[PDB]
Amino acid sequence: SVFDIFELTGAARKGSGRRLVKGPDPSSPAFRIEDANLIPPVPDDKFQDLVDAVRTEKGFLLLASLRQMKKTRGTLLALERKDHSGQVFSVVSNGKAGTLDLSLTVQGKQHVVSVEEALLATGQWKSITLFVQEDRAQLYIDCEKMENAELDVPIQSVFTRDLASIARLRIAKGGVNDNFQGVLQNVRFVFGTTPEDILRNKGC
Amino acid sequence: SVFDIFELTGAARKGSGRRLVKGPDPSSPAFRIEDANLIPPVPDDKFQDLVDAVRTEKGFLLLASLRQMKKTRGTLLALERKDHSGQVFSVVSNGKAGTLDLSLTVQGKQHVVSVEEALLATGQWKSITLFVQEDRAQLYIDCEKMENAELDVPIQSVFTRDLASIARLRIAKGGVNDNFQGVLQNVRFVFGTTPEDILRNKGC
Repeated sequence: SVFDIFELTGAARKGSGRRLVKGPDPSSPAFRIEDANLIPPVPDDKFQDLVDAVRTEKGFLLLASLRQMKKTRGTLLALERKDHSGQVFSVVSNGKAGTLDLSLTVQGKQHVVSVEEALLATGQWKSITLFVQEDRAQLYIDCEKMENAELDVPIQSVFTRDLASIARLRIAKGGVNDNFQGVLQNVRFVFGTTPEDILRNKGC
Repeated sequence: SVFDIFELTGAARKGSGRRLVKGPDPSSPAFRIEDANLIPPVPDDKFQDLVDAVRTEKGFLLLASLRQMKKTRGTLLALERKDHSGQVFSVVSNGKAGTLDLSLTVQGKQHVVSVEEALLATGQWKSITLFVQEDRAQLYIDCEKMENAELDVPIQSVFTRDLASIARLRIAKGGVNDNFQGVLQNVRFVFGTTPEDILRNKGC
């Protein structure tokens, strides 16, 4: 029902890619990224559960609290091929374009869509609620007007049955100079819940 | 019933005397001390509650997980006079003597007792359970033989009705070069519970 990515990676391990810091959630640890390459990937079996949940729902709700350096491109999370030939999926807070970029690669074909009006790199804590279902993307920043975008392919087409055997979930690690610069907290995949239910318990 | 000192001080505040790190308790934050002087004292009202609990019980059970530099003297916690003329109470892991020193000052008269056979400064995580009642002190390190010591005065005689108005609870801050050097976690005063109940749920 709820997959906190940092928890899964076991992210809290002494000084391996990040510094444990303060977050807007007094009850959870926040990580200031230092070397995303060192933050361990989500374990295969623990990733396999996410895959199935996504496949059951034909989508997911992703929540995240972030504090990102201005005008930078930071990968929130990505699915990288075990062979290292690239990524099959990624979510990037693009501070250069003022967007949240969603990339999906379906056997060679990579498709990228930008959710416009998404300034998440304003050096302060921001919280996002991204709802994805089939080929539809809905984004809510804090308590603001929702932004929408269409995927050229259904999200589940990326989350194949065997995905965990050929790819792994990484957090804060990008492709071309896209590692996340800043602080991340409660990056979680929530299932069996629509976006309204969530914003309903943030001042709105 | 339970007073976690770091929580009370609001100890978790961005980089004010300590670095948030890993502890043997996966569910709680551990603090590596950097400048105890900057770790805020326990708020008066929140301290007033501790005082009354101690006064009701005529003692307390103190628990603590610590990782202390070898052969150093580190104050785990202390009650310092608001006027700055000294301490009225202190608990010191004395790595030089291999003891846990308990100091109590009752109007000028300072009394110090050492709980012998207490090597807590062996550079590794150690956990302590100190039970104090009236003038009796009992210490249990991890799951080891208990050590005992007698106080020249009842513990409640230090915890007067008005103590919170003339003194404040500090953590990791000592008197004569006694700041704690290392990492501290779950330093808590537990009430309405005897020591056995505690060790009963650590492998012993």
